[PDB]
Amino acid sequence: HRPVLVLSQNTKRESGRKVQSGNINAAKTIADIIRTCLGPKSMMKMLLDPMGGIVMTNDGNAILREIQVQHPAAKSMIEISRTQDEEVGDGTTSVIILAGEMLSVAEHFLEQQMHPTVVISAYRKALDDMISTLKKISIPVDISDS
Amino acid sequence: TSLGPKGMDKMIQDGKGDVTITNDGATILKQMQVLHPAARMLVELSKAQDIEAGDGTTSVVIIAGSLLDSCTKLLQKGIHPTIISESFQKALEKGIEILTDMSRPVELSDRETLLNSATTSLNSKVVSQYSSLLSPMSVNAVMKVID
Amino acid sequence: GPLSVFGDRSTGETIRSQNVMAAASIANIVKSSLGPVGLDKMLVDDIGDVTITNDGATILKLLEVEHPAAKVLCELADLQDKEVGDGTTSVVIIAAELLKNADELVKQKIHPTSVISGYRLACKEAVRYINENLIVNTDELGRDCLINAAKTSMSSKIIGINGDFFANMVVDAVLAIKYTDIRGQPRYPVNSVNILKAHGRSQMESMLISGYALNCVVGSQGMPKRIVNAKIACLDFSLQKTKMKLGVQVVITDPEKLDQIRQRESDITKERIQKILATGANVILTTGGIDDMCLKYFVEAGAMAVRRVLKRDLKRIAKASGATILSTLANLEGEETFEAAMLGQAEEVVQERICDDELILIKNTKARTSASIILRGANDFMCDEMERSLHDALCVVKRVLESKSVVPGGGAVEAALSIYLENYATSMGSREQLAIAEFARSLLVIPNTLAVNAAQDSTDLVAKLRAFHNEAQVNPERKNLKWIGLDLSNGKPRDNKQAGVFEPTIVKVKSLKFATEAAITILRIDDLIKLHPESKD
Amino acid sequence: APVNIFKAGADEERAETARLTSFIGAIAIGDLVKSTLGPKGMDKILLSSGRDASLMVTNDGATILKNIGVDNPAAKVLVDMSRVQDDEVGDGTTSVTVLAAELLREAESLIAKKIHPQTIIAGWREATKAAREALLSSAVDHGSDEVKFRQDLMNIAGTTLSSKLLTHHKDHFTKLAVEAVLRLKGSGNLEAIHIIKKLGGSLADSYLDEGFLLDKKIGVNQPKRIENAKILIANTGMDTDKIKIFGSRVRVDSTAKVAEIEHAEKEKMKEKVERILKHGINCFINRQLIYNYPEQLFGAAGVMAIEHADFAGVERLALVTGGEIASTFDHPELVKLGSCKLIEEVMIGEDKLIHFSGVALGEACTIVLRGATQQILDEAERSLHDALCVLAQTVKDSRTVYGGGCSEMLMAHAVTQLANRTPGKEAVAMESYAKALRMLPTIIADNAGYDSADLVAQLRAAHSEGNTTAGLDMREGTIGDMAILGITESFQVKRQVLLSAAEAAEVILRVDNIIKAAPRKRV
Amino acid sequence: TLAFDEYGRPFLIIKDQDRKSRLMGLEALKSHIMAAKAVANTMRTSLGPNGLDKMMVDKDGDVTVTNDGATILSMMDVDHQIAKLMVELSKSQDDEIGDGTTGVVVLAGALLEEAEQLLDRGIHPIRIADGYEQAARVAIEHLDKISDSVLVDIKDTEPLIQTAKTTLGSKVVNSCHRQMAEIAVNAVLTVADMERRDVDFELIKVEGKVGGRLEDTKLIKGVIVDKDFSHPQMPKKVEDAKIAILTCPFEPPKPKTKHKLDVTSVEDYKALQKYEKEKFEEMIQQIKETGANLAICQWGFDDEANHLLLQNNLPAVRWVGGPEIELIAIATGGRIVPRFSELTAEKLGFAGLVQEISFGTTKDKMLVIEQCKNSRAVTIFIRGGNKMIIEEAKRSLHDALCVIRNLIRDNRVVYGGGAAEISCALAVSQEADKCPTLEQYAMRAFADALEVIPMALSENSGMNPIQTMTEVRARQVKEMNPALGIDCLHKGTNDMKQQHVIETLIGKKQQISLATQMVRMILKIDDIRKPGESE
Ligand SMILES: Nc1ncnc2c1ncn2[C@@H]1O[C@H](COP(=O)(O)OP(=O)(O)O)[C@@H](O)[C@H]1O
Ligand SMILES: Nc1ncnc2c1ncn2[C@@H]1O[C@H](COP(=O)(O)OP(=O)(O)O)[C@@H](O)[C@H]1O
Ligand SMILES: Nc1ncnc2c1ncn2[C@@H]1O[C@H](COP(=O)(O)OP(=O)(O)O)[C@@H](O)[C@H]1O
Ligand SMILES: Nc1ncnc2c1ncn2[C@@H]1O[C@H](COP(=O)(O)OP(=O)(O)O)[C@@H](O)[C@H]1O
Ligand SMILES: Nc1ncnc2c1ncn2[C@@H]1O[C@H](COP(=O)(O)OP(=O)(O)O)[C@@H](O)[C@H]1O
Ligand SMILES: [Mg+2]
Ligand SMILES: [Mg+2]
Ligand SMILES: [Mg+2]
Repeated sequence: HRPVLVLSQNTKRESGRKVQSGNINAAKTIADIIRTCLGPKSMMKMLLDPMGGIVMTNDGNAILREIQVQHPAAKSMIEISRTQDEEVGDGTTSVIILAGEMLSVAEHFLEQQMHPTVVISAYRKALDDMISTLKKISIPVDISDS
Repeated sequence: TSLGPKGMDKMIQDGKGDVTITNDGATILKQMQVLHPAARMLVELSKAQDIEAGDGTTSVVIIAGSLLDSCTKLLQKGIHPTIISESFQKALEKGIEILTDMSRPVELSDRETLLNSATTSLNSKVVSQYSSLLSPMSVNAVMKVID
Repeated sequence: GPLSVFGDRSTGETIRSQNVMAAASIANIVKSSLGPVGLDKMLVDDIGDVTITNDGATILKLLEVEHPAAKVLCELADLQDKEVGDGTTSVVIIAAELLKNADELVKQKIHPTSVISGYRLACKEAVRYINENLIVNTDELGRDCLINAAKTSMSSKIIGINGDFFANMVVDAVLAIKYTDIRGQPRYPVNSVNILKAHGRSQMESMLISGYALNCVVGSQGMPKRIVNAKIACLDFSLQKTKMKLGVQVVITDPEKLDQIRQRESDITKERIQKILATGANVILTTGGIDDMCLKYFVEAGAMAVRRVLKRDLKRIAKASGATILSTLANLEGEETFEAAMLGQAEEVVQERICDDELILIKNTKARTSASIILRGANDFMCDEMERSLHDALCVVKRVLESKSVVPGGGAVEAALSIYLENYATSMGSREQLAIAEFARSLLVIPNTLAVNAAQDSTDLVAKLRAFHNEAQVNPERKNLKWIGLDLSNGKPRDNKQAGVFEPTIVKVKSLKFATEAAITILRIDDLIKLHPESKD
Repeated sequence: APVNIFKAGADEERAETARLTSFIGAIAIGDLVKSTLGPKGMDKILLSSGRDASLMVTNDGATILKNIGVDNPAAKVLVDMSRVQDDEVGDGTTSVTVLAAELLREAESLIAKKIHPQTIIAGWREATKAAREALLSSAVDHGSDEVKFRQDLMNIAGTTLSSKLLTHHKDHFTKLAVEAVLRLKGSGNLEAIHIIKKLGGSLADSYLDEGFLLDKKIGVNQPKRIENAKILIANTGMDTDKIKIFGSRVRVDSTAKVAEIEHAEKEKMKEKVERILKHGINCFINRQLIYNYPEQLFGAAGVMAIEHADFAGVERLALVTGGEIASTFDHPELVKLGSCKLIEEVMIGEDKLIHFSGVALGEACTIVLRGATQQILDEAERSLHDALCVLAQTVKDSRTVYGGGCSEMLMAHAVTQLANRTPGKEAVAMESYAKALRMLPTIIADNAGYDSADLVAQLRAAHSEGNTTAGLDMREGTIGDMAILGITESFQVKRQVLLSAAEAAEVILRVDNIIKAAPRKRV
Repeated sequence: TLAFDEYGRPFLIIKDQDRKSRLMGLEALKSHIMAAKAVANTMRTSLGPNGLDKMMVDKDGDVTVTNDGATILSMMDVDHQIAKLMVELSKSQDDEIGDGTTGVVVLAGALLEEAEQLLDRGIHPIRIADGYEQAARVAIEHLDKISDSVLVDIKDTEPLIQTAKTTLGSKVVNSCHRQMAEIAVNAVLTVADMERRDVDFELIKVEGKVGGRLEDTKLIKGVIVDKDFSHPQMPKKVEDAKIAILTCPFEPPKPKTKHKLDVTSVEDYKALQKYEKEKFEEMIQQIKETGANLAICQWGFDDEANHLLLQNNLPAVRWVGGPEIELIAIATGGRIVPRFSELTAEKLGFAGLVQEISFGTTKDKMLVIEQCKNSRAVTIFIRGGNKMIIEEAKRSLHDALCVIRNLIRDNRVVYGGGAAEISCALAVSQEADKCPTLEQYAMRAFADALEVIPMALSENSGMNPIQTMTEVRARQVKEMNPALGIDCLHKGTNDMKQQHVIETLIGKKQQISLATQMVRMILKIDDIRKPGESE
């Protein structure tokens, strides 16, 4: 049994439009899971654990931590909700829907033969203008009042 | 194809996974691990050239590979192998007297003679483009430690 | 008859064609991650770990290879990090295209030793031409040279913003760790900058901590976590109970002498902790271990004690704060002296909030004013990318401040060497002129890859690129077209002198020396013998 | 060819295992049938692994080698050599196998002596030419004085049957073998002597029938014995003829015409039998089968009808009665009828056989072999077949030589006398030819248990100075005169032992390469 | 890399390329020489009169001991395409000439062995092949120097017997070296057409039967068939045979189409009996009216027709083969008659002693035709001690029948025993210096390979190769070159003209021509595309 003269054995290679438009559909899939858990008319989602327990919740962080995915771009969205859970309290479900929608409109420009660095350079200019808008519409709070 | 200044190196990848590039004839035959019992004696022939001379390793296999190749027609002429062994010694004892007439007596104090000798052995290796530095460093590393 | 080896033997042009496809298998991977229009990749392991990176060293180190000609190009990228530090996608593409053009020569029955000797005449002439066609040293541009060279390295990575936020933090970090040496050597050790990662706010909230940022906790929750005007006591010995060695045993013959030996294991221990604390020391850093009995003496006296710190982190604090790394008792048969005049100094030691972890910061250290950078990203995949991109950016400003010489980036060096070596091959070229002529075409793959990844015109933009560099060498009318590069956002040749696209000199000198030397070793595999794996005997 | 072998499943050898496998495979054949040579040698019993094994004991060397199935390539030459010896002379198949094996055993002794194998072939061709003149000059002819030729024929049958199972039956089986060929009075067809084997009784109860025996007993309502009859045989179809017109049907319009055709068919079958009885016969033998419609016609006329005897049964009846086959009955004046005295039926072993007692011009015999088991009858049939074939050729070639080791020492003396008049290159190969000829009386002497080292030494000393008729006496264990004891063999039998063994040893000694191909369905 | 691209795609060119074998290299020419030298070293020991035979075993277990080079290479199971071309080389010599099938394989292996050392010196393989054509042309023109024969096929059969003794001297028929050599001479001259110089081997029937000895092989002028007298009381000896050859079976005439003859009344069924009764009396009387006393029939006999042969004293045989009766009508001068009505006295054959001979205890009874009248068909009856010595004698005597056929095609001879190979080796060495421009080394490799055939005769005869060849070759340069070779017992002097070692010119002319062209097709090949396993 002679070995086959190969290079980089037992690994995969994938490039082109199947990775740019492939990571969008993995981000749209997670955003459709917790889409019914944002408003006040939301519903609980009963989950099952490998230990035998049951997690019945509607919080966006506790749902995504109980999901084991195999897609690499789907593993990035779970760590986003873990970051929002440690920084603030109620900043979970809103980021996963918003990052799925900002990538939903980003898939449209990738079909128009536009480079992805042009969309990111427009995203960073748009990110610097969203911070300045919230600071103008804010309101000071009297923390001494109960 | 690994002899002379226009020769190319060989790379032997062993079963462990330590592949090395080698051009010297002693280092090639020790890594090939030939299973034939008559070919393993040619591996030890290049080993003793590395011990005695050090710069005769690929050429001792070309000679011994051709002296046996010349015995292919000799054994098909009814010549006994003991007669070939007697005549190979008579050609060997006459062969040293021919090489002695071509030899020129030199002295170790002449640095230009020792420099051209070390540059010849580097022309067959990968450092033939680095013979302007390694060949002066090979002479100065020897002639300062020999007294 | 044939060779009786138990392995496999392949001669001729079979291995001469396999080594080129082995080198092109690596170059076609990293060709999509070169330049400001380059894009990152995904490195997924079998256990499930995902690594998003675009550096040429991190990709090829984690990627498994089998071919012996493939391990040469993978180990070539590892040498670029230690020697230069950002030059580690461009070396792999040049060294593989050096084998692709030399394969076309050996198929024309040209001997490879003439190609090896022809490459050495073109590699030494490329270093000679780049050292006589530099623009200026670091005196005319000043601080604008360090910022523009930093932004060129970040353009291929995640921190390539249009602003100068990440560019100013790198220049202010290298300039704060200027360590002088003997014979006039202003060394800049970039490994002393502690680069930390934390999944927090956006990239615009990356703090530049002037001092040091220790990645440890206080331990006991009864110590003051903020000490103003602190005195750091750097020491490396475990503050635990006094355990006897192997050669010493306790063999008691009297039961009345039992309890005095048991109390002596804590009295000798607390005797060290009272003489290092009565000298005004408030912060104690320990690489060993402080057990729960010794933590009481810091809560009672109001001192901070940090246990189990790294040995590489203690040397960066004691050198920057003037502290002395003490391992035991010393100073000429003294019982307990501690040399209290050799304590460290600090303005403020404060444990801040780093998004649900504890991080200790030291402010300005009062002796050397070191610097540490705390990075802020969205997830852990961005923080591993921001750490690799910042470490490659620290190596760029290190080589510019050490070797005060910069070259124009964006394919301006490879365009000038593509035309000077064609005229160099015509003067002294008799039989090795075809190897020097193919050395110029192999260098043209660096501006060719910038046009492919930008989805711009390929055979017209590079043809317009070398049109300006040809007139700068054959028309001596002071055209000053030696700094003509590529504008990948517009698709036209621009001047890299005014645009601020600067690269260090040794990011291309050491790149052309390592790629030419690696192309010689793979050019001498005309015979290859592969033995069978010896595993089960 | 072993180095860098370019064969798929085939193997070969050149000058190392070629002569090694040829000398091992040929000596083991000769050492197998070595114990069956001589008047005191034992016999073998041949058996298979199963599936109707059909055990057949034989002492003759041809029947042993034709059933063993040797896998050795060079051993099949000696197997085929003994097959021709049984088909040509019918005797000496064991003697030609040991002699061809002793030549290659002496040729194996010339391996270490570094003798060229072509020198041994040229040395044995001159040795075989000297051995032909020893048998030709010592052959005893017999022309007239027939009372000495019939005594000489009993010495031939007494020598052949002494090396078989019929040891203590030479007073009877010699007369059964001499008188069987003596009643032929012509060519040795070797098929008129029909041997019938019946169980029950001893071998001394066997006899030679004065007439002829047959099976397929006489009809249903026909007479069993007719005195002074005229035997007419036939080879024609009796009923359901379908006479020689392929593609002829009976296409009629009514069933009353079918009854007229089938009555016309039986009238032509009746008219055919009426043409047979116009010869004036009393017995009828048909090679084909006789159905019921002509059987009633022979029974009504008082005529016998023997139906479907054999294909070769009508040939023996034509030689024992003196008639003809007569397959067409249209000329009674041109058909010669047989002659007999009694066609009574005898019972041999609870089986009724038709005895043709008292036949005229009886050039055919019937040997009624009776034995204890079927294994004895199968051995005594081959033992009688090895005796009748030599006497059928002794009447054609009356030259006889003195057997019992006397002929082999005469052949070995002529080679040794010419081995001393040759140079030393071929003289060593001629001495090995004479030593193998002396092995043939050595195998006979050692099979009885005698001192074979001294008896052959006494034969070599006797033939060196006179004594051309001195041989080995196996009765007492000494050296006696072969003309007095009456131990003679035929000249053509002893010539074919010498000549075929010298030609077969020439083929195997000239082989330096055995290239066997890949066999089919062997994995 | 193989089976994969640099972009990660699978790289499949041909189907099942993983189980393929491809060699271009420098060992592809080396693998052809080492495969051809082992065939030449096998056939080297079976050359000359001291050549030892080989034992061949078939797939069915049958063993045939062969010495001729045509049957040795044909009965091998060699699955090597280079050695398969050596099988067709020995087959092409047997089909054209049929004498040097052993020597044409040793010569082809000698040209490839000398080309191995020429390949290491840097010479192109086609340049060696172009040098062998310029060297073999000298060997053809030098072989036509001394060539003469005085054969007249009347009384000067002495050059014809000595030519056949050279072919039969290497086989196992050396015991009948004078007897069997005269059989093959007279068998050709009685059947050959000297006006067209054409010999037909269909007229020479070679039959064999076990029994007797090798000295009992006789040349029977006529035919030898298996006699099948349907009547056991038929006379087994005819003194003067008027042979009536017919091809119609002794039966009522059956048509070739479907008939279905209808019988209606009893008068039609009685007409069926009288039709066949008069038909068997008509087919018997029409032979007796021609004066015939012997009949040959291809098909079977009826039982009613068998007794009518004995009443009319007309012996007849039954079930003779196709080409067997074709040989009877030429040996007896008769004509083969389709029907019985076309029989006449002019279509009868004439023969003398027609009898059957029983061989020992068997029941064959073959036909022996002693006397004839100007027959153009003979039959050789080979006898022996076993079937190994008969099937070899059928192959040995067929080589003796071919060398007499080659003398009628071309009446020029040479002298064998290595005498023609040494003389041709001196002609290439003399023209190698006129001129030694490019093909000097290729012509000297041809002359060194032509000396392998005479030095193989010195090896098989127990002599020394380089000692005996140096003595014979030096004597042809010091004087005018005679017919100087070697022998086994050496016959005193080494003169081939005195030892009567005579070979045909066109036999050795095709040995050099076929071995050179087969070397050119195995030197002009630089790739092997053989598959791997069987399934
Ligand atoms: N009474 C209400 N009327 C309208 N919108 C509401 C009301 N209560 C909650 N929401 C919206 O529901 C969203 C819930 O977000 P949530 O999933 O809690 O974020 P996180 O996952 O970060 O905790 C908020 O963004 C808020 O705007
Ligand atoms: N400049 C040169 N010109 C021509 N031939 C050279 C030159 N330099 C080296 N050589 C040849 O290259 C060969 C190298 O042999 P080498 O492999 O070193 O032998 P060994 O294996 O015994 O050391 C020498 O025999 C020498 O003749
Ligand atoms: N603003 C720019 N305009 C044109 N080219 C640029 C710009 N910024 C970077 N580049 C090019 O992108 C390339 C990035 O190379 P890089 O992958 O960082 O090399 P290494 O892997 O050795 O760090 C540089 O060679 C440089 O010429
Ligand atoms: N009465 C006898 N005295 C001496 N020798 C005898 C006597 N009878 C038989 N022999 C020997 O026994 C041998 C038997 O040989 P046998 O096996 O019959 O040969 P084959 O098998 O060829 O017929 C004969 O060679 C003969 O010489
Ligand atoms: N009496 C002899 N003396 C010397 N050589 C002989 C003698 N008889 C035959 N030879 C040689 O033996 C060789 C036998 O060749 P052979 O094998 O018959 O060729 P092929 O196989 O073509 O028939 C001939 O070339 C011939 O030169
Ligand atoms: Mg050297
Ligand atoms: Mg007998
Ligand atoms: Mg011949």
